[PDB]
Amino acid sequence: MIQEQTMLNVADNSGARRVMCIKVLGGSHRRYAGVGDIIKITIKEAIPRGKVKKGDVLKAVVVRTKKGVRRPDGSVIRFDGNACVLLNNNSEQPIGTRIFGPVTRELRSEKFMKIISLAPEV
Amino acid sequence: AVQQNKPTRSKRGMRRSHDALTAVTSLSVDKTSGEKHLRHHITADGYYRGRKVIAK
Amino acid sequence: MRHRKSGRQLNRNSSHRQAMFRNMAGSLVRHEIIKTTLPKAKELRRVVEPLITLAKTDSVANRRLAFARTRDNEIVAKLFNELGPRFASRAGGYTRILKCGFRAGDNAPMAYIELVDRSE
Amino acid sequence: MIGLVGKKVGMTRIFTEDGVSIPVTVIEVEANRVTQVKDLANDGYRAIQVTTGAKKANRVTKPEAGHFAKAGVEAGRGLWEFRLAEGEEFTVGQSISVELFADVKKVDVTGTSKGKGFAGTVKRWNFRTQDATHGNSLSHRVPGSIGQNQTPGKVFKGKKMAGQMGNERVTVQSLDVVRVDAERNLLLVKGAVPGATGSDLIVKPAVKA
Amino acid sequence: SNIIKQLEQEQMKQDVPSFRPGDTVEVKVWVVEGSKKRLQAFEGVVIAIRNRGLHSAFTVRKISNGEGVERVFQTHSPVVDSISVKRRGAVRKAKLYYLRERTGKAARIKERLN
RNA sequence: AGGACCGAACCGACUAAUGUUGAAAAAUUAGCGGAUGACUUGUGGCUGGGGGUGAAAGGCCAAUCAAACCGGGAGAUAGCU
RNA sequence: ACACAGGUGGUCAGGUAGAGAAUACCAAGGCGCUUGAGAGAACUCGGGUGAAGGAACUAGGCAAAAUGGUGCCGUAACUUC
RNA sequence: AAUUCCUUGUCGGGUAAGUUCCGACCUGCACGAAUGGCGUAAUGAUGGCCAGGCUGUCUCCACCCGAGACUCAGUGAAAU
RNA sequence: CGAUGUCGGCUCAUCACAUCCUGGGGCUGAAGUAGGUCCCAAGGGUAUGGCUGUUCGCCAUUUAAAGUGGUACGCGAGCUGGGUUUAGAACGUCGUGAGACAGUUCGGUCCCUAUCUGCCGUGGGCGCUGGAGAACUGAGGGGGGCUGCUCCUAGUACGAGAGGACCGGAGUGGACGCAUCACUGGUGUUCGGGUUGUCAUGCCAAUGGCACUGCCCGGUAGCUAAAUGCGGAAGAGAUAAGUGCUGAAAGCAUCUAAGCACGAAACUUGCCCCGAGAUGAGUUCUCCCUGACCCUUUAAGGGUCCUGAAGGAACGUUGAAGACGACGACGUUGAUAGGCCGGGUGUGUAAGCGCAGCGAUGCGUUGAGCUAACCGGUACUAAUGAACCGUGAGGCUUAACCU
Ligand SMILES: [Mg+2]
Ligand SMILES: [Mg+2]
Ligand SMILES: [Mg+2]
Ligand SMILES: [Mg+2]
Ligand SMILES: [Mg+2]
Ligand SMILES: [Mg+2]
Ligand SMILES: [Mg+2]
Ligand SMILES: [Mg+2]
Ligand SMILES: [Mg+2]
Ligand SMILES: [Mg+2]
Ligand SMILES: [Mg+2]
Ligand SMILES: [Mg+2]
Ligand SMILES: [Mg+2]
Ligand SMILES: [Mg+2]
Ligand SMILES: [Mg+2]
Ligand SMILES: [Mg+2]
Ligand SMILES: [Mg+2]
Ligand SMILES: [Mg+2]
Ligand SMILES: [Mg+2]
Ligand SMILES: [Mg+2]
Ligand SMILES: [Mg+2]
Ligand SMILES: [Mg+2]
Ligand SMILES: [Mg+2]
Ligand SMILES: [Mg+2]
Ligand SMILES: [Mg+2]
Ligand SMILES: [Mg+2]
Ligand SMILES: [Mg+2]
Ligand SMILES: [Mg+2]
Ligand SMILES: [Mg+2]
Ligand SMILES: [Mg+2]
Ligand SMILES: [Mg+2]
Ligand SMILES: [Mg+2]
Ligand SMILES: [Mg+2]
Ligand SMILES: [Mg+2]
Ligand SMILES: [Mg+2]
Ligand SMILES: [Mg+2]
Ligand SMILES: [Mg+2]
Ligand SMILES: [Mg+2]
Ligand SMILES: [Mg+2]
Ligand SMILES: [Mg+2]
Ligand SMILES: [Mg+2]
Ligand SMILES: [Mg+2]
Ligand SMILES: [Mg+2]
Ligand SMILES: [Mg+2]
Ligand SMILES: [Mg+2]
Ligand SMILES: [Mg+2]
Ligand SMILES: [Mg+2]
Ligand SMILES: [Mg+2]
Ligand SMILES: [Mg+2]
Ligand SMILES: [Mg+2]
Ligand SMILES: [Mg+2]
Ligand SMILES: [Mg+2]
Ligand SMILES: [Mg+2]
Ligand SMILES: [Mg+2]
Ligand SMILES: [Mg+2]
Ligand SMILES: [Mg+2]
Ligand SMILES: [Mg+2]
Ligand SMILES: [Mg+2]
Ligand SMILES: [Mg+2]
Repeated sequence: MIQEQTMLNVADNSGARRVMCIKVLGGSHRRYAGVGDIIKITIKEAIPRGKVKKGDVLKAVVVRTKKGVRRPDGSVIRFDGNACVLLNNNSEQPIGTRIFGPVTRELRSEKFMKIISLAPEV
Repeated sequence: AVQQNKPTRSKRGMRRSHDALTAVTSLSVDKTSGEKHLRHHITADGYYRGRKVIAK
Repeated sequence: MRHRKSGRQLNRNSSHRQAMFRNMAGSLVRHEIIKTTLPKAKELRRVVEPLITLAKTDSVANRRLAFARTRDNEIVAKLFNELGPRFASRAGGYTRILKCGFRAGDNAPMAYIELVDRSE
Repeated sequence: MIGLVGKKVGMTRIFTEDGVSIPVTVIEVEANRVTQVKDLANDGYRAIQVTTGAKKANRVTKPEAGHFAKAGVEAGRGLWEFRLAEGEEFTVGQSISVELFADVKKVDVTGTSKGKGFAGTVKRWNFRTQDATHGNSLSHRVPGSIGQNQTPGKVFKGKKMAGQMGNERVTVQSLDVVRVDAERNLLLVKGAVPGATGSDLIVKPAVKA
Repeated sequence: SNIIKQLEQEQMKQDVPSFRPGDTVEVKVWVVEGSKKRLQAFEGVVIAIRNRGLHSAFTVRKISNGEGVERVFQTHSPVVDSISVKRRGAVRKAKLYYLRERTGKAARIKERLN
């Protein structure tokens, strides 16, 4: 799903475009993380103006995945790519002020209500 | 991997104890032809369960 | 593992199996009786009886289907003309198998397989 | 405690009003008739033997027919036994039904799992396959090492090897019960149960609960 | 499997419109909430259908904000509520998985005239 | 025009797997290099052992080479097993 | 050493597609390789497909996967031009 | 450095992390000018390093198609 | 030394406790949180990468923790071959030289069909004292036992503040294990379709063979994980360190000498599985056999005839059972397999004909035709009248009764 060495697109105006997962946080030997799970990433593209630069190491939350989420309804929701929203290393708060593309209900938790509010759909 | 000691005729026979054959001890007869035949098989003449197979 | 599967390999690949069954079905249709191994006859049932069921109804499309599945105008014509009406009212079970001992060259179980009516 | 014997019909789903799909396993639990009652005097334990019907007559041997002649006069596929706890309920010819599970919320469900026959290493013990390239010589699914050296000089008992897998009784330990419908001999339990369709199984109220 | 069949009929629905692959449908999904239950619209092209009685399902691709966003609905579920057809495309295929890599202007489907 | 280029026959033998009481006392399968030249190949001839030949590896000289094979001195000698 | 998956010089060489003596299917012609019959288990060998990830494997991208044709356009540093 | 023991020398670049690699420093244990010195376009089944694509190499294996292995009939070895 | 293959890695492990995490305690220069040190405790658990041949090591980034050691520095008749002790070549250095370096550098054949012990599975024989079919008891053995975070108690106890609990409840995760295909997916060379080259069926049309299943798109059943259900417990007994009550020796004191009470993931049990070859061979229910005669060295003696039960085996149709055995269902008083009928599923509008168009092609008949393993039915085919094995009332002594 989302594991180490996985390349993710960026879904906020932080100016990173491409990031790489370097660790799946939470628990020992954990293999991969799904939607709504914090992971450790490193910047790879870092457009010029931006708010971050190449080589930075910080947090991120997966918002879209190609595998999707099932949940009790029995339905599935797949996407065409893997995307994440960069978070502050310590405060774990979003860095960008914009959200691009749809999000999914698993982000409804208290910790990501700002992402839910800023998301254009769902 | 090869033997380190030559095994005995006793061990040879003990191993072969399970190699004995078994006889059919079951030869059914056809009420018409009267021939003894293997069960559920046609007769050497061409009969089975009274009827004459291999014919019109 | 084999669970609820059907059809046996006969130690052949798919193309060889299909060609062998086509030839055997043609031979059985032509001769009305053949000598073969028991598993081979048990498999040949499932290939030959459907052909007779198809021949039950006569139409150009059915002729073309039978020709596609047999590739022999001789036995295709023998169907739809002789084996069709001969059974007509019989619902399945057009062939019977009878064990006939073992084969001298390799001790393989042998069995005759023939049409039930037996040309009567 | 008192349980019942049923047949695995298959798996299906139930949709709730709140948009939740529960996967259930259908268990057909026909009437179970008591054929014998064990007590502490004749035997040393208190239990009851039960049977489920639907068996033909010509396949019943004289000993079994004589055993059934004890106020059961009805053959069944087999005989099962349940240890009887306190309470001392009516025993002989009671014909317990599926209504017994109209109040329990958990069940264990015991049955014989599917038979693999071969197991094999890797598949049987979740062993890790060795590499596929980089020189590996004819050793991909093989187990590897099975002992240390001359010091032990042998292989220990219980070593994980290739053998038979499946085709043995297993319990699932406190499944949830969804619906217990009468007039149809049906018992719906959430989740999967061991065995194949049409196989017999023993339903028994959960002991952990 | 008479028992299972009769169990499934009790939940099978009787208001499923006849929609075909390649048609654009509009699905009203229930959005469960504490006390704010309401419908939500989902429009897209039907790229796959699975007919299994009570276990029937179908996939709809919405292509929103540059990403495909597919969605697999269970036909006989109380969450689907209602479904309607808006277009009738001609595709002469059962599965339209090539639309995943097609995208662009090539992702359009000619309408089926009748 | 080219000790030019890509690539069959042809001549080689860089990688992997198999084989290792082999189908084979060095081979098979898939890839790989040269392929008008210092090229490759058929037939015949010459160079003979402290010698030959060697774009050199102590390589090759009849499945044997830091001194070929056959016969003889010869029952060499062996404070060793 | 074998009725041995090896080696052995020359000549002839058709049709369709193809630049072609490559490759595919065929003609003339010649063959099915001197143990079989069943089953459809681990494991080995030779292959096909694979969700998400895409070198994290490993001494090493070993092996696999991938590129691959004709015509036209277009093509950098450096250079013995 | 195909040469440097101390040594993974120090600095810079690359990575997230680089005993390898590239550019410098000069304290050259123990470079050096036909046992040639320093460069060099082209070439290489040559050694080292990096990137794109690609993938069952791998997370982590799953299924399938054939040849053996297994059973029946015939023949019938070997090291020890 | 008439051969015990050496470093590292992979796979698979098992033991010790001088305990890394989790568990229980004493002391603290322990206010709380968080720490230090010592005692008891081995049930379970105990990281992925970058660099190097590298075990180690440094670094990045996690975890409750990333324990220390033994096992031929465990493990090459399990794998690898990077380092390292063959042959090629080069650098520096030493030597006049052949050559050498425990200096560096590029390249460089890893054999074995398992006899015995051992281990993982699965069978045959006999025994268990008339024979047979079932259900059990349970001596004994094995499996399992991990843990994070969030919320309430409570912003409470504690503190000047910052900060922030023990005890007790609820929820949701990581890793691991068992089961199962209802769902989401993989596969599906046995189903449908598209298409390239070429050959053939006299030709058109329509089909088949070959080219990796020619290439490719979908996909039934089955098997499957990534998919979804469950698990680890609570409780009880006896304890370790420790804490005690009462109480003398020793007028006091003292947890101990007599007596009594608490006390941990360790121990026994509780949970799951195997289990009467448990030769100590156990228990319960049911079923079957109750005819004559001869001989001898006269006792668990031999033999002739009659008899052949319960049941078993064999054979056949087979299975979500299986290497073969074994195990399960069925054998005409039958749905066991095949076929057939209907349905379902998959594919996607068959052939022929008609119309439009110069033609490729399109439209109607038409959601058509075909459709494996699936579902519900159906004796059409194959499962035979029989034969075979297994017997004829079951030893002695003693104890309690009937005589
Ligand atoms: Mg010896
Ligand atoms: Mg079947
Ligand atoms: Mg064979
Ligand atoms: Mg083919
Ligand atoms: Mg099975
Ligand atoms: Mg592994
Ligand atoms: Mg090898
Ligand atoms: Mg040239
Ligand atoms: Mg060339
Ligand atoms: Mg070589
Ligand atoms: Mg070759
Ligand atoms: Mg060249
Ligand atoms: Mg030399
Ligand atoms: Mg030689
Ligand atoms: Mg000499
Ligand atoms: Mg002399
Ligand atoms: Mg001598
Ligand atoms: Mg001496
Ligand atoms: Mg030959
Ligand atoms: Mg030859
Ligand atoms: Mg030649
Ligand atoms: Mg196979
Ligand atoms: Mg393989
Ligand atoms: Mg492949
Ligand atoms: Mg496919
Ligand atoms: Mg993949
Ligand atoms: Mg993919
Ligand atoms: Mg990529
Ligand atoms: Mg690694
Ligand atoms: Mg390669
Ligand atoms: Mg390739
Ligand atoms: Mg060095
Ligand atoms: Mg790298
Ligand atoms: Mg440098
Ligand atoms: Mg020099
Ligand atoms: Mg000079
Ligand atoms: Mg063999
Ligand atoms: Mg044999
Ligand atoms: Mg011999
Ligand atoms: Mg020796
Ligand atoms: Mg201790
Ligand atoms: Mg315990
Ligand atoms: Mg070692
Ligand atoms: Mg060790
Ligand atoms: Mg060993
Ligand atoms: Mg080793
Ligand atoms: Mg080496
Ligand atoms: Mg244990
Ligand atoms: Mg299914
Ligand atoms: Mg699928
Ligand atoms: Mg096909
Ligand atoms: Mg044509
Ligand atoms: Mg042909
Ligand atoms: Mg051909
Ligand atoms: Mg306890
Ligand atoms: Mg006192
Ligand atoms: Mg049937
Ligand atoms: Mg349909
Ligand atoms: Mg067609």
